[PDB]
Amino acid sequence: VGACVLCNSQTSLRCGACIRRPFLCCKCCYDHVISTSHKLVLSVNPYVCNAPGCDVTDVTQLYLGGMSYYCKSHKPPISFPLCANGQVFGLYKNTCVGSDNVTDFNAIATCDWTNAGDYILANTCTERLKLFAAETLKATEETFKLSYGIATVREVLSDRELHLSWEVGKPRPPLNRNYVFTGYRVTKNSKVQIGEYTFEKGAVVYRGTTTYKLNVGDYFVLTSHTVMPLSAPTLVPQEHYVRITGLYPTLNISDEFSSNVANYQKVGMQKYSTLQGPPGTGKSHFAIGLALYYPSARIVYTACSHAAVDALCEKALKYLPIDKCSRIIPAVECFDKFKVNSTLEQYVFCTVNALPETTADIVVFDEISMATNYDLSVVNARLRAKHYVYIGDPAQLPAPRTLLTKGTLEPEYFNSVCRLMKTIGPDMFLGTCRRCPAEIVDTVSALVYDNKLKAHKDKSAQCFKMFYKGVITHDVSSAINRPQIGVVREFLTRNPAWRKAVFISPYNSQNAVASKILGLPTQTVDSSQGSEYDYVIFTQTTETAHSCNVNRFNVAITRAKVGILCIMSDRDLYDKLQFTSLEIP
Amino acid sequence: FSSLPSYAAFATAQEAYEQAVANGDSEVVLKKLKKSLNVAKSEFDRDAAMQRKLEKMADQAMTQMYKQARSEDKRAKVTSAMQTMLFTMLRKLDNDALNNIINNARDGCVPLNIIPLTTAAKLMVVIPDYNTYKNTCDGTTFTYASALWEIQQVVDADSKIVQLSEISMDNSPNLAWPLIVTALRA
Amino acid sequence: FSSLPSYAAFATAQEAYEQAVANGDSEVVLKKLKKSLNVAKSEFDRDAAMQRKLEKMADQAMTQMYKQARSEDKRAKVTSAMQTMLFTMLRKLDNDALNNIINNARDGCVPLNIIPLTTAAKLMVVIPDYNTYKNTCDGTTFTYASALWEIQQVVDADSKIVQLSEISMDNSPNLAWPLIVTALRAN
Amino acid sequence: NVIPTITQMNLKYAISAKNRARTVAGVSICSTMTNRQFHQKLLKSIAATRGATVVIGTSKFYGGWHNMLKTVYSDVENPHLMGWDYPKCDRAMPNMLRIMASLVLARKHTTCCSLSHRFYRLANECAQVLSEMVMCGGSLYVKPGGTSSGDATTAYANSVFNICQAVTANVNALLSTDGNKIADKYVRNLQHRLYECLYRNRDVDTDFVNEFYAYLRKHFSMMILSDDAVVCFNSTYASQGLVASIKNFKSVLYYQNNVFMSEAKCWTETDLTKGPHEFCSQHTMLVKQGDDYVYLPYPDPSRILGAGCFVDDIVKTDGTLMIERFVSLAIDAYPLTKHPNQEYADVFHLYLQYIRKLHDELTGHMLDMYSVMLTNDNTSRYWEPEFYEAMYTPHT
RNA sequence: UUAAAGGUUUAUACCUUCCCAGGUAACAAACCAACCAAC
Ligand SMILES: [Zn+2]
Ligand SMILES: [Zn+2]
Ligand SMILES: [Zn+2]
Ligand SMILES: [Zn+2]
Repeated sequence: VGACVLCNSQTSLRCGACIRRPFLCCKCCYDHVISTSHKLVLSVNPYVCNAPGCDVTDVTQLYLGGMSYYCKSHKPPISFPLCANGQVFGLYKNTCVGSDNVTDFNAIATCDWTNAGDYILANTCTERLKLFAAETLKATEETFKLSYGIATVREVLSDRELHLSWEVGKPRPPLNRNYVFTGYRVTKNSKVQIGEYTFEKGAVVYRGTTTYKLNVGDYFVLTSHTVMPLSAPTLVPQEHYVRITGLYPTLNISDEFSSNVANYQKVGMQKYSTLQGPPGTGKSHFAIGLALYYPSARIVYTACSHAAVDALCEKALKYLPIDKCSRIIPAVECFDKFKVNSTLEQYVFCTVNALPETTADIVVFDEISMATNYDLSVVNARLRAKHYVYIGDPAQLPAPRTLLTKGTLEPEYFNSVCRLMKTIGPDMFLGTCRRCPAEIVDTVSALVYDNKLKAHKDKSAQCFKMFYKGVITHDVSSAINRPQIGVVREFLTRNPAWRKAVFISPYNSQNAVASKILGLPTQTVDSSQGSEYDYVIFTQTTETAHSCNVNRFNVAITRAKVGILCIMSDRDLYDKLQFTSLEIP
Repeated sequence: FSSLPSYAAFATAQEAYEQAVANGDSEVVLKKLKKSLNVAKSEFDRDAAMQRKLEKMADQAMTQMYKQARSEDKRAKVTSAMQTMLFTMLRKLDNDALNNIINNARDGCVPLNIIPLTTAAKLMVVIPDYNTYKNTCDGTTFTYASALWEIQQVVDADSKIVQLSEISMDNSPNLAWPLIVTALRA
Repeated sequence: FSSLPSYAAFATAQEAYEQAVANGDSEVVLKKLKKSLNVAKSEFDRDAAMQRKLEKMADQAMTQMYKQARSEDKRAKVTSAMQTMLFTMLRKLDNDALNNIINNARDGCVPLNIIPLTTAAKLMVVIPDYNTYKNTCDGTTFTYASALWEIQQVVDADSKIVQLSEISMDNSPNLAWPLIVTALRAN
Repeated sequence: NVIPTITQMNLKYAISAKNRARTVAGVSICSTMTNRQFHQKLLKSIAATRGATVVIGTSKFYGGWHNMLKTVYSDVENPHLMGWDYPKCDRAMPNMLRIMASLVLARKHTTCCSLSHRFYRLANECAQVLSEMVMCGGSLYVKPGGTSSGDATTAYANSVFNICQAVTANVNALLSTDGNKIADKYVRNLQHRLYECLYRNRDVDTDFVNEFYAYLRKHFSMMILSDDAVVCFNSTYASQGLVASIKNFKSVLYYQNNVFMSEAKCWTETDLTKGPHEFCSQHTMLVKQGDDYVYLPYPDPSRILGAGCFVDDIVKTDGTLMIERFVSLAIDAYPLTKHPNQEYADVFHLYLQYIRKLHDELTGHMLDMYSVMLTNDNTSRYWEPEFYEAMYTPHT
């Protein structure tokens, strides 16, 4: 018994071929079944033939006989079809509205989530359809994770290095940071978890959260979890106010948070607020000055990943009292100096997936870029707040979409908050970058920030770019550009100080070869978000859309405090780089 | 069963028969007006029969379908329905002793064991602050469940014994607050 | 019921009937016409009442032998389950200590009640209160049934382990008191 | 052969007036099959026969209870009613009387089986129903005796037990009399010949047992259902010690059942027009219907109200989904209408009104939730008393 | 008002018998399902 996802009319009919089984009114379910291959509709009991040894499940071929369902051959003499009069017979038949067009619902329920158009439609359909599409995409991703084979420890070559045997008949998932495995240990009649792992090409090098002496028999599987249905909208309807409601601003503030004070007032002047903070602009500083500006406010700091919440907690240790902050940890090492699993304190830091059902004065959702509509719906369901502050940057990296193969996801389609920020503009903007040298700030501001990002520092004259295609080699799931590594080697020999730099590349195998040959620390752009370094050496390693993505390139080049050297393969962004060009030796 | 073509056919047959009767035409001619009339209901009393069975058949299936839905969802919310029903009955009961204890539970005070009814056994009650101490504890006496219990022990949360008179308004922010008061029934 | 050989009989009968009715020749010639279709509508009656009552009995026969096959399969399933249960429970017999006793019978017949009394390698005692515990299972080892038994494990009604030091007179009221104590036959 | 079995012990879950954890026995399938194939034909004759001392299988509806009472009153000279209840019928029955019950049931096999076959059937019965092994809480215990309620032949065996206790009480009473003060020559000759037949005759005497059976049937009339009994007896013979009174019956239970019966388990009645005080937890009222006076069974209204207030399942808390429960309760509580006290009939009126209320609620919910109507016309009869008057009226 | 009887087939109408398919009502028997009461 439920409500139509297209009409909200009460109806207890759910499509059986849909993975999420959405409730569908008689007219809507009829249109869905007649227009798609989805011929199974489920009710409190399934609409299936009650014949012993029959396989008919097409509702269009079923008849209500006696008090059961039968096919034509097995039906009793007295029956009527369930699928007739432009509707599928079911409960709540009279109370039904129907939909003029069901094309969006059909496309969402039938798409395989491999085209950019699917995500665009998901982020542009109705809010109920947004929730339906988010559930469908997340369930499809979870199911696709199961299609990968199991990797089993066949030989322990050394510590942090392994030998894996893969199951036959199933594909092998890519060996990068985006695929986190989990180890299972052999026991008598069951299996026991041994924690979460990540794998890279060695033999294979494994990075585990906790170190063991694991032997032959342990295997690794990408753990999947149940996808709970969504009810809350991705965004609560906007309410704008004439006075600050539910908040009492402090009468004494420091100069450290003064520049944000006016924006803080706007936080109290509207129901939800969206903030765009470029790299090095003080996003966590904003989030914590919001708390210090309203000392009596009840605040829930939340984020998708543990790292962002831990960064918020680290800032809280710096400015917020330790007795009024608590970190929620579900029953992975995280922030462990706030009291654990306390809800009724003043400031609660928690991940989206573990957020309790509670009310708050302010809910601060940091790093909106990685967020999905599923996360927004969960946050809106768990947290009832007078004000919401969405902090992040659409010009930075979003959540990876594994199933996407055709098309590129634009920042306006990352999520609902990102869509608002890219269509109407952010409610607040942090226009001063304290991290990057003026060259990097100018480049990124002209690239993705519409020339609105200003540089706090002066030009460091240490920003260099080089145009060098090199040679591109491909492994099972990554790309390697050894000539670019050789160019970096020559630069390091001619500039030994640059040996304090951190190598950043969009490919994990590129990072592995760079660490093996250069010795510098290596970072993928995806893992580099939220970090900062004095000197950066970045190699594009390709000219593919992955490496040429504007958000990814922005994030990669905004990691430098002082200097950066870009060995670039794309002519476009190389010309866009406001760096000092260097010649190939 | 008026919206069927056989109804129109039967109406035409009845009109022809009425005309024949009011006219008195012949004896075989009006027989043809009933040789083709009582058959006209022989395909009218039947096509209005199985559909009339079907209407009540859909009714007497969809009704047990509702009943199945109610049965399957009623037993899915028992943990909340029973407790809400319990608290409604509790509040309707209107007993001073139960009301005192339910208020104590709702703000600060819950026991640590079953409250005994003998005048000899012991009770341990947690007091979270000093405000609830004001209402409940007045000297050596403890009022709880409409009963008096002499105080013989009170200990802060970190298991350090604290005497009775030590607690007051301003020296109260010096102890672990979830106090455990041991008392004996009067 | 349209692929029957008589559907042609209706086709021809009704076609000719309506053709000559629209022709309207005479009743003298239409008598044979109205009788041919009259016996045709009976031909269908015979050779259609001969068929439409047959699919009912055929369908019910189908269902019957289907459920008969299902029951027969369940029969094999329970046969397998029973046999494997017997062969799994027999493997616990500890097939040495029982042989000595059964060889001592004058005919091989011994009362069943002594088989666990003399051959079972584990004992469990349920104790209602500490007082009776003192009389039977005091100490780290005791005797029963002309045998010596050594304690290893003690649990309460809540199936949680209880240490032998914890069972005193004063500490007893803090324990669930259908106590389970298991012991092993000492040798 | 003999086939030992295991019967599981089960903890019943039902309403009762005393905090006693009554249990039941899940006997295994071999005994069920190989006792069914035997007592099925033994007992289907008993369950379908009317007018006999054993009353099992006969309904109280459609004037049945009145017919039972009239049969109990079959030509009793000085009629009085008497009832008893054994303290622990099922857990104190001595082994010999259980063997006797099985034997007098097996008597009906003088043709179909040889003697050894009868003996082996009896051996299997006493091996899996009398002194078998019971599994209680994952352990095996030996049942010292008693009877296992859960077999196919518990009620009828208890009927045989009750008849035996009554007859032996009568004999013990009659041979305890002085015999010189006795006035009737026929009865004195009966006493002398009974003594001779008991302690001086090694064989059976058909003539005297027929005469003695006729004597009891004339003067001591029983009606038996399981362990419950109702007897109509001659006052003069009881006063003179010619038939068993409550005292002799108590003595018999004391020396042949290892249990003492108290007065709370036995009742007497000097007025036969009031009916027996209690039978199968059903009280009797003599009332008027259709120019005739008949006896109607009425239950304890407390039991009916407890059934209404409390249920078994959580889904059973909604009256709408299940109206027939209140319907059957209404048939069972209908004879409360004729009771002189107002509250007993008030319970029935409450139930009628509340059935009507739940029918209205169901119609309202279904119509609001599904805009179709199916309230029909037959449902209206469920809150009308004629449906309940015809149930107890003797034409079906 | 019009010799009689007999004769044949056909048409019409009436009545009777049987067969056949349609529907209504009743009765019973079975199976299945839910629920109640008694020991
Ligand atoms: Zn709809
Ligand atoms: Zn579907
Ligand atoms: Zn079928
Ligand atoms: Zn026999």
